[PDB]
Amino acid sequence: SPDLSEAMEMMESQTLLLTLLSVKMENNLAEFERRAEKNLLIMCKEKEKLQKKAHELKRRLLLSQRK
Amino acid sequence: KNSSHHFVETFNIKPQDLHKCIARCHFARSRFLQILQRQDCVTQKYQE
Amino acid sequence: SLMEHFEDTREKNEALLGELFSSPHLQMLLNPECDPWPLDMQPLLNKQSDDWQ
Amino acid sequence: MSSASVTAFEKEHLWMYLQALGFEPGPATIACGKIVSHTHLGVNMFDKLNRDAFHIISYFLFQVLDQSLTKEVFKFCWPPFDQKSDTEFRKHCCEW
Repeated sequence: SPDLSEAMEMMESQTLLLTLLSVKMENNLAEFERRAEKNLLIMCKEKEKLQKKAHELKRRLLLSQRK
Repeated sequence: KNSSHHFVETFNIKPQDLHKCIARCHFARSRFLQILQRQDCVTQKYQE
Repeated sequence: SLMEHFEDTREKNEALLGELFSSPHLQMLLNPECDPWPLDMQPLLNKQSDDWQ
Repeated sequence: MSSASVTAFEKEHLWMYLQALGFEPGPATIACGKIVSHTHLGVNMFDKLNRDAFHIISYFLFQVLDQSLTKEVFKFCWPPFDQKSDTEFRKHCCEW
């Protein structure tokens, strides 16, 4: 069996692995959320435009109808 | 970025205490699992 | 005991780190993609792709 | 067998670190301009006196560490192949 000190750097290696994983997933989550927020707000804007012209189409249809 | 940069004076010291090392490793594992499940939940939220 | 808990924690942690890096699917993990969209929607993005910053 | 366990841990988790730091074999060998079919990519890359793989991983970690220093000093002096070039690389490694 290994001694206590070698186990100390064993657990330190595991902690450094977990910290490196956490930092790189943090950076990946940051770029992911930037891209996701930008794209989702762009499609929400075109959603708003589509429903605006769609509402124009409904009001034109109902207007001409009850004429 | 979000965390303080004060960990460098923690990791440069030769590890001596078993309880501290076990607690710190368990905390790091909990942090990894926590960010893993949060990234998962963000992924399915984005998908739906 | 603390010795048994330490050894079991070491064994379960080395098993975990062994199973994480034994798959070729981590390129999605390291690069979280943003493409659930179909093929007829990207030109709507490209029409105003420079009007958001 | 403690030293064997130590060096096995070192080899396996050097591979773990390399995978965790953004490594990819094929195009890296293409950038090195060396063949893949006569190369043992994976965990046992350094089964022999492996020079070119050590060169590639060293340049990779150095450009991760400081890209500005990399394209300052290895911009005009990237001596990667011959024996005198290897000696210059070893001298720079020793200084750093």
